[PDB]
Amino acid sequence: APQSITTLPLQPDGENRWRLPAGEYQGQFTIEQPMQLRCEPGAVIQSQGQGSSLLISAPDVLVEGCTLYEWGSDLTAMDSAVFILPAAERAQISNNRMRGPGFGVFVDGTRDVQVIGNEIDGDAGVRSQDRGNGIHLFAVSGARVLHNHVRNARDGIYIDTSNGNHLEGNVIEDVRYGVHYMFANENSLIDNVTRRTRTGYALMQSRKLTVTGNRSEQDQNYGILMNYITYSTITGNFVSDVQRGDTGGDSMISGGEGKALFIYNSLFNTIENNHFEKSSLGIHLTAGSEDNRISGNAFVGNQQQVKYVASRTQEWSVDGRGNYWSDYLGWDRNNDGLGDIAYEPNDNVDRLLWLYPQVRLLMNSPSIEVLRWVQRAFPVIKSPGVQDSHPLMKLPTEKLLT
Amino acid sequence: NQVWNIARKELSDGLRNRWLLAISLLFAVLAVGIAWLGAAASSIPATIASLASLATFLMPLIALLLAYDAIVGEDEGGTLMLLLTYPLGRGQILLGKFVGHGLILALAVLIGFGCAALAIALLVEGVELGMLFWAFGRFMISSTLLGWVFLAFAYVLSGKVNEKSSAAGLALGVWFLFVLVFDLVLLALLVLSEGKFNPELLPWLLLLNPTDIYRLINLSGFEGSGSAMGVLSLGADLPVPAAVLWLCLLAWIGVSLLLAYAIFRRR
Amino acid sequence: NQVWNIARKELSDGLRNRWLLAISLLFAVLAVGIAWLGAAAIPATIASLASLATFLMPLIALLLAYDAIVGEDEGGTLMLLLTYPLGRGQILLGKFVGHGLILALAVLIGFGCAALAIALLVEGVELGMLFWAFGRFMISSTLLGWVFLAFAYVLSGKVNEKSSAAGLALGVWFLFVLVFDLVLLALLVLSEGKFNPELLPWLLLLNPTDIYRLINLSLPVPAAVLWLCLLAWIGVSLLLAYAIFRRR
Amino acid sequence: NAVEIQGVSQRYGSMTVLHDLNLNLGEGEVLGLFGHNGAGKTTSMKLILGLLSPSEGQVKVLGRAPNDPQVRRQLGYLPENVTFYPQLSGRETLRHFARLKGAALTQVDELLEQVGLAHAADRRVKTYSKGMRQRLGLAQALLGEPRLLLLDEPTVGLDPIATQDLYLLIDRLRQRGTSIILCSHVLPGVEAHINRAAILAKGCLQAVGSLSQLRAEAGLPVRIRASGISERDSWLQRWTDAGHSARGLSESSIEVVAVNGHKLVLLRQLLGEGEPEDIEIHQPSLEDLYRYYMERAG
Amino acid sequence: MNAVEIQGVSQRYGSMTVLHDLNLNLGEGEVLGLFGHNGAGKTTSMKLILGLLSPSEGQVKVLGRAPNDPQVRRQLGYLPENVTFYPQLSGRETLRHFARLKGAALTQVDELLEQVGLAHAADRRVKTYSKGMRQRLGLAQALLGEPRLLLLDEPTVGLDPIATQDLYLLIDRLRQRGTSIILCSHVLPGVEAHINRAAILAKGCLQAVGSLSQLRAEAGLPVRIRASGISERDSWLQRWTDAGHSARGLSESSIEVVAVNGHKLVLLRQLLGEGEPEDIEIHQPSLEDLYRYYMERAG
Ligand SMILES: [Mg+2]
Repeated sequence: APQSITTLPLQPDGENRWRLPAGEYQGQFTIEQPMQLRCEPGAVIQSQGQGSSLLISAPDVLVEGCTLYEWGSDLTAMDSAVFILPAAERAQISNNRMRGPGFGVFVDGTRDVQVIGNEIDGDAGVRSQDRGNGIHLFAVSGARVLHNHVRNARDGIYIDTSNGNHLEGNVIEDVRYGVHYMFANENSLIDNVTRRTRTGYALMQSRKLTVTGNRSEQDQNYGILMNYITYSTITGNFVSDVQRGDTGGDSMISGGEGKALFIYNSLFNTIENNHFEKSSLGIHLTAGSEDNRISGNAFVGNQQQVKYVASRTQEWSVDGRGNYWSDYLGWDRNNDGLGDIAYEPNDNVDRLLWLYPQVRLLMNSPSIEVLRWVQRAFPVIKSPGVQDSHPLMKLPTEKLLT
Repeated sequence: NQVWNIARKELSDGLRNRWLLAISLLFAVLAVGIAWLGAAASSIPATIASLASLATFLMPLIALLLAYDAIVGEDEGGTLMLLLTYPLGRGQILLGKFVGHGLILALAVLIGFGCAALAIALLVEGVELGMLFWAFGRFMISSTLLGWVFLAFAYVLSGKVNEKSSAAGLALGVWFLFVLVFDLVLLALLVLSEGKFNPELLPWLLLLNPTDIYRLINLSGFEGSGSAMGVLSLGADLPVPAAVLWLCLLAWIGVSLLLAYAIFRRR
Repeated sequence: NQVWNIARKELSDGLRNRWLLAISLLFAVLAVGIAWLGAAAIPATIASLASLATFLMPLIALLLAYDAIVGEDEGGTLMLLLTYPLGRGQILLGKFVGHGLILALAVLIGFGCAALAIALLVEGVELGMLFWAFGRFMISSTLLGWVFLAFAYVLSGKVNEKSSAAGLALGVWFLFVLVFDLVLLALLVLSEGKFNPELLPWLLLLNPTDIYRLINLSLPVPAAVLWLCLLAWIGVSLLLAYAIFRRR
Repeated sequence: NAVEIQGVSQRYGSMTVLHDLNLNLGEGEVLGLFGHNGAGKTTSMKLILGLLSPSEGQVKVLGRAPNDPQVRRQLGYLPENVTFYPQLSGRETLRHFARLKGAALTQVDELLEQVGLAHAADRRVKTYSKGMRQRLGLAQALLGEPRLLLLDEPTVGLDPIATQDLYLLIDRLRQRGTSIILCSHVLPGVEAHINRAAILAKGCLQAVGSLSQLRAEAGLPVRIRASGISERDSWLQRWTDAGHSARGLSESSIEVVAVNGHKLVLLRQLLGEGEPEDIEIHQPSLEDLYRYYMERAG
Repeated sequence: MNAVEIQGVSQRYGSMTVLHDLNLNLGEGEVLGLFGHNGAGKTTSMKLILGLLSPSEGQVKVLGRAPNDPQVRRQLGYLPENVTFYPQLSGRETLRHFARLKGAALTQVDELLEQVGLAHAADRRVKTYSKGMRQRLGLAQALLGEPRLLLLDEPTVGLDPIATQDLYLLIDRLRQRGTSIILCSHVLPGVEAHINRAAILAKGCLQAVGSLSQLRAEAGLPVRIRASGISERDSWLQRWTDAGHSARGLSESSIEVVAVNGHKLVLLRQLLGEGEPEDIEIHQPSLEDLYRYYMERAG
């Protein structure tokens, strides 16, 4: 494992700023001094397949323009491409290309680290169980990770107990999990795009975080999975075409029929102005997760809008404004945006199918069509469900389809 | 009086109809089952809107089972031409049939909503018996009036036809039109226009359907939500008070009985 | 053959039935109105057409043939027809041919205008899949209707009056369409410790409407047994109707 | 004078179904209308019952208007086909007709025993035969001293013992001072008990009067069979004298026929000479009279 | 050849026999009248001639063979009582239906529709037919082909009597050709001029079988003599009621006299020679009086 001064850096400016010329290189490298090194686009720093390629241990390091290739795969010894120590405060990792079977950006104990504009192509042959994380963040306060492009890693952007950090505008393609959250209290993430992923957003046990403007295009079996999130904010997310599938490992989640949003034991959070489009399940509301502000979303094109296996009533409109539903066959007499009759998304026969899957054979029967009409005529047999007084008549998310 | 002597027949002939006593006990075994399920689900505006929908499906059904063969069932039976050679009029053998079949519906709903009150006063402990008597007294003296509309509807379609097999086709046609087609024509007019056809005319179209005037009377105090009502939520936009809704139900009797008498006078 | 000479009567008498032509027009109107809301708004609309033809094709069959035997007994022509060179088998099987081609025509006006409303309002429907999914639909709707035709011959030969035949034809329609599946659901939601739900896909074979829907949703059994189980509902109930008709 | 129809020409839609009939009726006579089952007879039946208004002419049932309540208590109508009320009983149906007409309620017992129906009283009318319903259909017609009957084919579907006893019941009423109209179609057998037939065809009342007045005014031949005389050859020689036809059958069985112009001196030779065994003398009956008046009217 | 040979059958339902020891025999050209009450006495014998029942202890040889063969029922008409046909079919299409079943040619339909007098009302619905019009239709299906045997169960009910004489003119057209029929009727005046031999039977058994000559000869019945247009019974009734033979005083100028037709029959005959009435009908004891005698001979 050589050092960065053992390379041939041509200095452009004498303020600890370096510039590596075009040409391939070899082996691991380690930063122990605050060197703001840049690189030409032909600086292919190609490791041999072992160790962390660019270890950083000094504060204020502006890594820029490198092109990393083929580092290690020992996930226990953390064979990363860019390892960043806790003493390496305010590191900038700008506009880099990475190709290797381990961790892309492993940081831990860091403050104000900036992982901006990188392209991290993970793997092609590994079974999405040893590919390593794209942008791993381990208990960092102050981080600023923006507009990267992670492809084919294992579980995308993993975040473990990191308090204050923004995730703005980064594209995540063909990975197991898109963005993983573990105990990340007071977080934030804006405008991210996740494509063709076995879970679009894993939000596990992290409170007080802001999930805003994010996009999920053609992901598998879990659009946004929220486990045990409290006092959060879900405003403007676009979850599109969550098809069925399986994660392949079944470690922390299970296989699903395709859910655009899965709320598991999340008590208080505001879920407004979202767009859940063309999935099998629009939103799954578990029995432990009640009394949270769910108002203003757009449940369009889903084969089943809400799954709520309970008998407790659940109003879905705060301040008198509800959600837009595509199958809402209602009218609007007084010309406001709201509908006039309330919308119950679930029947009693729509919850016998969840309790007993053998009722799917009886789903075309006239007696079931009688039983759908008996509930609309006799509301005593209607179990108290997941209704919303004043649902919306027009689409509120006219901008999220762009 | 001659109007009671032919009412005493139909009171003793309708109660021997085995098809009546099946669907008048079915009205009793459902009004106990709704009021027991309405007590176990404790709510109050849902057990009123379901009972008013129960008597929408059955009190026109008992009325049209009774009186579809009142005029044409006597004409092809030979006993109508005989009855005009008795000291009677055509107005006395129709009003007598209306009194005679009307006391059956006054007894078919006193059995039905009568056991519904004892399945509430003996089930929910500590309920207000004054609030129970007023709401279910309003169910008794208005499901008769809904029954008397379809009783007077059946005299219109019996005097017009001349064969009882075609009267059963029309009695099934009037039961389908006023109960679950006019509620669906008004729904499909509201869905396909998105409530922008007429913002002032459409609540007044509830008065052209006596099952909807019946539902608007019993849902006067226990309004509650809107999705239990459905197309009956337009009655909140009706500026008429509750007393006028009684009079539009009585005007559906008297217009369709004078129509029933003017048809029968030129039989 | 005299099995056709009495079938030409039931064609000529069935096509002038005012009760049938009201329902057969209403069957053809509602088959367009389901196809209108299935194209502008294909397994989702061929299932909604299956729920329509499960309501009305038993109702069309029971309106035709509730007075086939006992309607001729009240008219006195049944006693006349047995003195003709005619067995009791040829009257029943000849009525089954005559009433059978009526609702074999009522699906050609019913689904012949419903498949016309799909093939001319999708514009790119790929009609090779249409004429095989609707060819399986028009054939299986006749075979569902021929069960309740043969059910109507069972109740006609048993009763002695026409008024109690309509009380059983309404009773068979209520029991076999929407009471048998409600007691299948009541065996699920009220009994769970001693009711194996894996046995319940086999209990649909005791109900000809349930066998009708399973060949419009394509399941432990294959498809070809269900065709031979739908034809067995015709062949047993016609044999039951012939055994009842020989005991008048 | 019970029924005085005078000058009535009942029309509707310019079809003119009745045409200028002048039909009186006595206080004790038994009239019989013998038209077809068409608008000729049944329109005249409706005018006496008062359920039709007489266009162009008046009808005076019992000296009053035929639609007043005080005359319809004194009428009795037996309609053609009455399956009355198939869920009601026998006594309760007749009690229902008793309270309508104003008859005293004690008549309902002694009419269901007078007519042979006490064995089937308190039983439902759907369990009645067609003959038993006409028995009920007579029992409401006799309700509360009817001063004008009007039966419309009362002996159809009815046994020969019963229609013999029903005509005994009719002759009980004729001496009791009422009038009966027999709208019928079973004309062989009814001609013994009526007093004046009224054959009407195509609206016009063709002929009215008693059976002697009908046979005299319309020349109809009397047929007489004389079987079992001593000889035929010197008796066909006896009857190849007056110019009438004769045919023997077995040994002397000449079925000679008079035109009711030679029949009185015909029989005077039969008794004074010969040993006849079977002589049957058919006067022209009601039906061949009805087969004349229909034939003469076109 | 004997058409119907009921060779001593006794048809029973349970342990009771509703028709006991019936021994009928119809000839080749006769017209038989199966008179009796409306109940199970006549209508069980009427089904045994057809193939609708089987004899419980006997056999019936309809045209010399068993009654339920196809060779019998192609030449065997049957009009039933109270038949209502298919009310949505036409008059002609109903007869075109019955001709195809009995193997008759379709050219015979338009002949029979004018023969019974339905060509004015052919091709109208059966529901807009009168009671006598369906009787004309139900007669017309019985004549299909060349039927050797007819069972006219009440052919005359609801018919105007200008058509019933046409009906009995059709009987004398039929029975001259050799087609022996069976009447099962109730209008007993009128039918006695065309019945060759009546077959009156009581509740269970069979009482009397024979011609109208043989019926009146055995069953000694009073001969009815009616007269008209002559003064009251005080000049007449004290000549017979003191002489052992009755005189039923009927209404005015209609008093009829009965006597036992022995030596007193001529004493009635010398009355009208000297005390001349008009319209003096003298009938033999009719089928109605023979019915009232034999019904009282058995209960
Ligand atoms: Mg609004």
